[PDB]
Amino acid sequence: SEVPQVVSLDPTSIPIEYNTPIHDIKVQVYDIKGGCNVEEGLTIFLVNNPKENGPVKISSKVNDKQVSEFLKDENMEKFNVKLGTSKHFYMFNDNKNSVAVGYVGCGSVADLSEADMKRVVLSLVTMLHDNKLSKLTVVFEINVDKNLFRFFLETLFYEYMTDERFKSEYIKHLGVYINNADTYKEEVEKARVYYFGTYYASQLIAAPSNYCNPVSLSNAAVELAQKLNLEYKILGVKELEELKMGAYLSVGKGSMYPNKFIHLTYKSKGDVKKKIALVGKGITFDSGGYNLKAAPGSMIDLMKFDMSGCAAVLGCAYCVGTLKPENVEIHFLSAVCENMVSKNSYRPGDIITASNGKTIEVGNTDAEGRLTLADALVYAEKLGVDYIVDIATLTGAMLYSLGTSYAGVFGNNEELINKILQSSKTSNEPVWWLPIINEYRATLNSKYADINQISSSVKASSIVASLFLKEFVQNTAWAHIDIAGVSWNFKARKPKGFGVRLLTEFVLN
Amino acid sequence: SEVPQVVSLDPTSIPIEYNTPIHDIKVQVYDIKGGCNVEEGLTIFLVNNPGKENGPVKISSKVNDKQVSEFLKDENMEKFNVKLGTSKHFYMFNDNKNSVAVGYVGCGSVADLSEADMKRVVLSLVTMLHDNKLSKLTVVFEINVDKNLFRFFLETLFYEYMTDERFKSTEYIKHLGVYINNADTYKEEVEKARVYYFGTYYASQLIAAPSNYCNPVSLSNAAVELAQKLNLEYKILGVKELEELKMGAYLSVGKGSMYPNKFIHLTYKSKGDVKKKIALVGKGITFDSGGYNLKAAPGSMIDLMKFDMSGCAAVLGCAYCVGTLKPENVEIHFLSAVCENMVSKNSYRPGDIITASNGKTIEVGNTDAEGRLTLADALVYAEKLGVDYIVDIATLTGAMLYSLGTSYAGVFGNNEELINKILQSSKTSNEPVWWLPIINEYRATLNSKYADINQISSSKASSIVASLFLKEFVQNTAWAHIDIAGVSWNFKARKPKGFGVRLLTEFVLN
Amino acid sequence: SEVPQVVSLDPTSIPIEYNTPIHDIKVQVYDIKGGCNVEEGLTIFLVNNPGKENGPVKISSKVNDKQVSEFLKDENMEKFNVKLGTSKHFYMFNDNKNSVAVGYVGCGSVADLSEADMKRVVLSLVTMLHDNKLSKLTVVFEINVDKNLFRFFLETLFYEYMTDERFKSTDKNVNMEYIKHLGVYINNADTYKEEVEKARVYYFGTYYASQLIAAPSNYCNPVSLSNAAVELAQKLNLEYKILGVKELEELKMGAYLSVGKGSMYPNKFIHLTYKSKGDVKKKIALVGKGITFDSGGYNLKAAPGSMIDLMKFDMSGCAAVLGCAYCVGTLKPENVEIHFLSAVCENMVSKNSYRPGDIITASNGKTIEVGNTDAEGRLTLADALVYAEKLGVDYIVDIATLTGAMLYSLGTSYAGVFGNNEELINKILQSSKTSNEPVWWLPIINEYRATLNSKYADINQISSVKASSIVASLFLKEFVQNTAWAHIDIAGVSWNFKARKPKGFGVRLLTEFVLND
Ligand SMILES: CC(C)C[C@@H](C(=O)N[C@H](C(=O)O)c1ccccc1)[C@H](O)C(=O)NO
Ligand SMILES: [Zn+2]
Ligand SMILES: [Zn+2]
Ligand SMILES: [Zn+2]
Ligand SMILES: [Zn+2]
Ligand SMILES: [Zn+2]
Ligand SMILES: [Zn+2]
Repeated sequence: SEVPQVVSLDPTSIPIEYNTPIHDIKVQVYDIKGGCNVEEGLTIFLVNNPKENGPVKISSKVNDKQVSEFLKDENMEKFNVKLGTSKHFYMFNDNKNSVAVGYVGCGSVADLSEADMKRVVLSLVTMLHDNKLSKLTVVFEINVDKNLFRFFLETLFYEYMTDERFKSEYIKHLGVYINNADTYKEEVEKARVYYFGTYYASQLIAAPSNYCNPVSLSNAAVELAQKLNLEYKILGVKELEELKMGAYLSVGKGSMYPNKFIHLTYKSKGDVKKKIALVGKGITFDSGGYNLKAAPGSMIDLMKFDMSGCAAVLGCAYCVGTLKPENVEIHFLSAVCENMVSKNSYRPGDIITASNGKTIEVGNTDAEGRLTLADALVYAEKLGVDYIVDIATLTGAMLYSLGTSYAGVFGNNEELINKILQSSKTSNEPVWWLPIINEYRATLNSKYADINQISSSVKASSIVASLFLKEFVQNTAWAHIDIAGVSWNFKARKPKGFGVRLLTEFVLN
Repeated sequence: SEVPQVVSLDPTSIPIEYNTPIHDIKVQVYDIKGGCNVEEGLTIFLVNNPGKENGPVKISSKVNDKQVSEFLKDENMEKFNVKLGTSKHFYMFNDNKNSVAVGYVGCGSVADLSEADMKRVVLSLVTMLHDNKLSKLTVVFEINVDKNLFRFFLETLFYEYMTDERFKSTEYIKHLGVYINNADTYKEEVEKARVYYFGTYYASQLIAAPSNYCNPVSLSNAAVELAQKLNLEYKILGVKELEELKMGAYLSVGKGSMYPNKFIHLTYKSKGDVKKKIALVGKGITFDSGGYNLKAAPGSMIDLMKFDMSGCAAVLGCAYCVGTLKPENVEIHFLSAVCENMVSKNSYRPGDIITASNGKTIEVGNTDAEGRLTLADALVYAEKLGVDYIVDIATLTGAMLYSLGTSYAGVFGNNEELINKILQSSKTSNEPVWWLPIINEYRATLNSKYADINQISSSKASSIVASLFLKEFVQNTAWAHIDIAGVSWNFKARKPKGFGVRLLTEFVLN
Repeated sequence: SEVPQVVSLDPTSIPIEYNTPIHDIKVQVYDIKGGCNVEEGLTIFLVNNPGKENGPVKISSKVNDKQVSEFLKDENMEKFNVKLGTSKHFYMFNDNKNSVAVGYVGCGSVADLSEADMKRVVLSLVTMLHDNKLSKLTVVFEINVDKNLFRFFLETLFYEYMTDERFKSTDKNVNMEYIKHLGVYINNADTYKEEVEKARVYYFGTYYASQLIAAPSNYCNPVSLSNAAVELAQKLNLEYKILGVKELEELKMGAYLSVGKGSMYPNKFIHLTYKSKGDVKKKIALVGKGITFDSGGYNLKAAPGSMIDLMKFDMSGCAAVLGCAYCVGTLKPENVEIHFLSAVCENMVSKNSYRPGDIITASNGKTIEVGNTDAEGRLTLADALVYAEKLGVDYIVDIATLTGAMLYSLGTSYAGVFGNNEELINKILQSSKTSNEPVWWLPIINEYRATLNSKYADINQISSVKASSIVASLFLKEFVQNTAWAHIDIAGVSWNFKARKPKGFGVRLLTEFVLND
């Protein structure tokens, strides 16, 4: 619980913003039928043109003569609907009050993807960050379903919010005009919850490794559990030794921060008809160990993000703990540690023993995630659960295979895999199914240990890692989500909080 | 048609073996319900034991010989186990008092065998064939296989048994017996397998041929020769017709070569009425040096890059199978933009803007991404034919080794139905393929400042970005792209797989 | 003159846009003391707030419209701040009940705008011009600018506003609509009026240079580049001469000829000349590196970071020289004779290429040991400098994308200048100040000269002292015997990586140099 320090100026906790300006925003949703009022603030129309880079056309009654003249076809024709393009103007309305009116181009395709919507939102966020507004009103002259509408709000809330914890005028009202308004009203408060779960997770990821270490991360986890009335249990070195979790403990041998195993539990006050375990990779810093990240491209300044899985899980815990779904018992697990170089570090070639008795030959100390997850997976299966889903920034190959938008899912069960893809669809956190190819299993056959940590090959590293993990689930439906490529937003230089909404939709639906 | 030379010792054709020792093998299939006869040669029993770890081998099959039956009694066989890949050889005398040889191959613990360890089963069998000067091989199936897997057994047996000695200078069986239950249903698979094998081995021959032998002219010559031995309409476009067709992307790639570009266009048409028109496109880079983006990086594998025409080989390999089996109600076009990517005073340069045959201007960012340039023009041509399906197959991106590896190929496309047909074809051909996404969000990375489009991204999903490129040259036709860069070469055996041939033939047949 | 081809689809000339939409813009400058008329298009105020960091916006120019004046009152305007780069659009009706567009661009709180600051200001202006279909732009200067800062505003505005579509076919922009009129309100307008057409000229010289650079190497080759230059000389009535290979052979330019040996394109030496109608008090030779593509040769650019796709850029010096030729040929300065020189070739990999280790002989007799074929620029420049000095000139200034080390030394904004004469260098610095193309003076360190001592040849091409920009300047110095000479290394500043396009760097610098003596 007490965070060790090297000098007195070393941080002993992660700063967390719980009450964000987003929570102060009153959201009202109206149906476009009946006309739009353009009293105060900034009003943005979401317009497309099914053709490409075509002219903007507003087709919604505006209960204001002055702003209608502005929105006349001849004047709006100036402007085009290219995805992400926007223009906003300041003017006097009938009350000659100063109002701002504009649009965001939504391309030429009727059905907007999650990527398209983000681009729509970022442009919207760009106008909000340069204006001293009181109210933002968005008019939907495009087609979006209930899930995409919620995705819109979530993304708006998340991108609008700015993290100033390590640094030394937000809108107070949000208006929305849409067709089946009464059907969309319920998605508003769900978005507000999903946003913070993601933003909460983001905060942990963005937290530098001197702030976010195994001790402070587990401490932060306990505090969240306490605020939500979740049962919690933190395993220390002595208990981990008694549980024989040698793989997980080996990775952390070289750290000044003691290993901390995070175990939260949500249990429903009804009948329990589904037990789910969520496992997140919690490497507070990945130096690579003795296989130090020194090669051109390793991105070592990166590696505080190696606990993104843990963040997604804790972020998920917030959402579930807030929404309190029925008929479920959920375990939020993370084997948290730090992978460092020391006199005490574990070595390449070392043979270590996991909690299920299997000996593992370490071939690369930078492949630390599968070791911590292995012992985490054994712990999970002993709980007697229906599904085990782990989420991890495991392999960089994901950047070459799937890139920065879609995460990969691996598994031993097609039904479980299918539930994750559906959750990807309704949460709009894109996931693609990748195969666990049994032919590669032999490359993990060690000469001295029961199994290799790695293949001698760089061929199919994400798949080989899934084969490894597969060895630590005996008789349980299990899935593995590799978020190494999608976790960090390189363009915006911040986390995405990837996985929080995905996992929440999985538990709820 | 005439291959240019630098010295008089430069080869002017690819040596091709059409009649292989496999074709000389008389194959007979009998039903197990009648007993197995021995007498001659080597007889191998394929045995498993479902539900035991490495259980004892037990023969299940009446042997029409009293004392090879006594030899095969369980007390004698309990010794031995069915561990996958395990094999033993037996010497004994039959009823007549003559010397016979018998043995077995273990098929593991799983009732339903692999696609991969059927390969190991076959590989184990071939071990028995290489160190032996046998005249007859007999295989008894005491495992259960469906119609597709049996054909696959023969194909793999044929392919692995065969040895390529075309480039060497300074004992094959003549009969194959198969004992299997519902033999009468399986007999139809025998000649289909032999056809599928050679189409694959034919592709293998073209792929294995070094680049001084296999160049744009000689490969195109070989394609013409194939069209003639089959009876397909054929036409080869040289530099002059290609200029008239304005195929600037394809022509740029070959500018630095001593070998003129040759576009291969074979056609199979059924005498029936035609309900499906299909264009099959293969990447045909006879050698990929990388150009001015020279392969000087450590993982470049500059020595194996004769393999960069695997797509073309798969397409031509398919052409053999289709041309022999003569399917109904279908019209097939075999297309390949064949050229060589070299470094020269005449070679295309990084930064260059070139114009494709559909009018789109392209900024070349990397000369080693040459395949998509040739395929783009090949794809424009394909759509001009007015077909229902366009499928290209290519060793396009090295990233496939990192994504799917050396066993599974990746398939991309603009049409889910076509993707599923490729997928089904993967199951029945047993050439494993996995569906990968075309992520439209990465399309913006191909937006060039001066040309219509970039050839490459700056940025890493190179396989996905390359597919995004290709999609731009198919406007309104169902199209799929198979990236076999990772699976084309069998690194362990130091030989090609001829991957894609059987997949494409099963694709057109269904 | 005839460009050789590999296939018939190979381009045989560089496409050049001469009549640009910028030239079609009628520009008027009015005095602010008379008030601003707003009544079409978009009207933009360049605003400041001296001493208030992100301070409030306040318009201070009489607006000859009651409705627009009321809109622009301080009470309405304070909601906005003057943050440098900030911009806003306003919609309103004027007294004649017509809809007009008005806005502002923040010019910060610092009285004196830098060259970097002014560009940022302009960039924000062009954004308002893009994606909007305006017919008129009116710009109001509520800041203080001298004439060459004012001129810099128009040049940069013109340059950034213009979009190059020579190589688009199926993706030309559907919405490219240029304004037809440009209005400017400024104090003491009669003093600034002279800068307008000077800006237009400075703009095109720069854009012409940008066009040559942006043109890919299959379009822009040694032959096609010399041809456009000749066509350029003809349109300006300049004396011109292009040297082919065996004229170069019998001027014995072995270094220059070596670089092009591996190319399918013959070497072409550009020699354009401007002579004043009057008596000549200054003779100047301008020498530009003209490598239409730098592959590196047998020292191939294969290392991570070599940026081989960008190397069609290697003739930026040459382009800067021709862009200057345009400006000089148009403005017709007095008492001056200018030689515009460029030894053009392409550095390629071939059986005919020159090799590392080769000893070659320059036109002044000095033998050179080649240590790196990617150090080709100094070889072509060596012979060009000898040619230049034989012209009997007073100042020789060469401009070249010579060393990537400039990225490590000065970065992407400032070019480096080397020289053998302080008077010339300062003139370069003075022209840099008035052209607003930033240049910094770097030393030629003689102690490093010994690293060029070859065992067999008279001199080494390169060092074995990783201070490469200085070593290269030491090399170049060896081919100038008794003439004031300066060397401007633009390897770091020529290409705009963010905007993914050329800068046309050097044109305004070189022209201001010629104009001010
Ligand atoms: C340049 C294209 C990407 C193709 C190229 C290739 O993949 N080169 C690279 C390499 O071998 O290091 C590489 C591999 C994986 C990921 C990125 C880059 C392959 O040689 C080819 O010629 N394909 O047509
Ligand atoms: Zn690691
Ligand atoms: Zn890690
Ligand atoms: Zn290549
Ligand atoms: Zn290739
Ligand atoms: Zn060079
Ligand atoms: Zn150069």
